[PDB]
Order: sequence, then structure tokens, then C-alpha cells
Amino acid sequence: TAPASTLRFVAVGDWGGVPNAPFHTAREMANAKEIARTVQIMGADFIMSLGDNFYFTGVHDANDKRFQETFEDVFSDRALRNIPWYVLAGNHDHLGNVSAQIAYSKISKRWNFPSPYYRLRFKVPRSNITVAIFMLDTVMLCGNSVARTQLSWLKKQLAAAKEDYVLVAGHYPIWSIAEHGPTRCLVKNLRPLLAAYGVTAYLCGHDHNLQYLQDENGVGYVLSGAGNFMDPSVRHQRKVPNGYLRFHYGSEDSLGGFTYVEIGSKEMSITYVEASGKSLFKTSLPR
Ligand SMILES: *[C@@H]1O[C@H](CO)[C@@H](O)[C@H](O)[C@H]1NC(C)=O
Ligand SMILES: [Fe+3]
Ligand SMILES: [Fe+3]
Repeated sequence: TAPASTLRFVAVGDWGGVPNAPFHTAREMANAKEIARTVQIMGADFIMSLGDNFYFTGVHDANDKRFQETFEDVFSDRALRNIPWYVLAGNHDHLGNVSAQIAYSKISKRWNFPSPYYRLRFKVPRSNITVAIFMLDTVMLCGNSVARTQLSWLKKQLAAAKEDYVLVAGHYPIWSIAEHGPTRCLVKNLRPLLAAYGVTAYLCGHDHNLQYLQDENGVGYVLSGAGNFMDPSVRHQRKVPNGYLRFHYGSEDSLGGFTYVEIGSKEMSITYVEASGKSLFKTSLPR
């Protein structure tokens, strides 16, 4: 809660330790506690989950699955007690009933998940400056480890969007040096569409760690999927064209970590916050 005239929001990915008991890991809990404090101090408009919402197989019963609850219970703290959530389909969520998590947005007011992929539209308290967010379904758009109209949808969308800012998120990485690494189909089908229509940046998770990349076009690459797991791998450093990596954190001994974004009249900022509370990397992107 701060009188800042900017669009703010936390962006986590890959949280949720189910199956088994409980539904959390030391780390999810840690991030839950920090994402709660971070928003008490800075304040947050919403929260977007970048994927892998219920870790091994995401949800049986459409809405009724009991895991939809232990998430509600993990992110239980008066601070987040009323903060909107915009969800995304991860790969593990596609091993379960996805339509389930979509419909779940009818049982929970804070849980928002209209379609596997959809368009969000916000506005900075400084009026004129409006932002467009395109939530996509990467499993449906790719396959590496059923949406040829999704890729065709994003085309028209991005080509028709007139907002001042345009962000795009999905679960699979375009660029990433970690364990999974760049995803061939995204690098081929999506990447060209960002610089093409001037997308400010691409947020994603999937690789259990924290990293910020940036191509020679100024399009930024925010990879913040470390809310439950932490992977120290960089097997794909070589697969990322030198100069793109600007920041990376995936140490073994560290609990979670996530990102905080603040878009204002002039620029969009991305500060990376470790579970602990320390801001370990920040950078901003032009309008
Ligand atoms: C998936 O979720 C939908 C949405 O409520 C539900 O109607 C359906 O029973 C579920 N489908 C399967 C195959 O479990
Ligand atoms: Fe994943
Ligand atoms: Fe994951």
C-alpha cells in the first residue's frame, strides 16, 4: 500500500508442492510469506501465475479438486487476502484437467482464468497510459519438453492492439539458459512476433529459477518461475545468443524468489525479489 501512480503486480511461476501432504514445500511457503509482505509495503494490483499451478498433475475435479484449496490456504495472509490473480496453464497443469482451473474462477473470486489463453487490459493511474497483457497457453502453442488459431489470434491481437504497453506471458521459455532452455517452437513462432509489433517483454516460468534476458531489439525476457523449486542448471547457456543474459539466479541453498513489476507513465520496471526479501536485481524497460 503506497500512493504510487503505477500499475503494479507480482509475477510468480511454478509453485505448489502436490501431490502428497501437504500441498506446499518449505519454499512455496517462503514465497507466499514474502509475496504477502512485498505487497503490504509496495502494494500490488494483481498477481499472475506463470504456470505449473499444482505441480505433478494439475487438478482432477473441475473446481472441486481439493488442491485448488491448499493453494488458497498457502497464499493465506490478510495482505493477499484480496489481491486478484491471473492464472496461466503450465505443462504440469496440462497433465490434469485444465478446464478445471478455468472453471475454478467461478468458485474463487480472486482466481481468474477465463480461457487457456486470453487478453487482459489495465491502465496506469495516470490515465492515457494503458497496458495490454496477453496470457497464452504454451503447451497448446508448442509441444517441446492444439492451437494454430491461438498463434493466429495473437497475430491479429498484437497487430490490432493500440495500448501504450504490451506484455506477453506463457509457461515455456523462449530464451533461457537453465535446465529446459530455449523452446524451439517459441523461438520460431513467437519470438518473431514480439519485436515485430513492439512487445515490451515476455514473462515466463518453467525453468525453476530467476533470470532476466534482453535481445538486441530491446524486447526483455523475464523468466521468474521459482516459487516452489530451485534449479542451479545452466546447461543451455550455450543455446542463448551471447549478450542476452543479464541476470540469473538459481542457487541450490536458496528458497524461492519471484518478480515485482511496476509500469508507469514513462517506463516499466522489473525488480527480482528473492524469497528472503532482498532485491537481487532490477532493470527498467522504455515505453
Ligand atoms: C474438467 O472440468 C470441467 C469443468 O467443470 C468438468 O465439467 C469436467 O467434469 C472435467 N472433465 C474431466 C474429464 O474430468
Ligand atoms: Fe514447467
Ligand atoms: Fe516447473
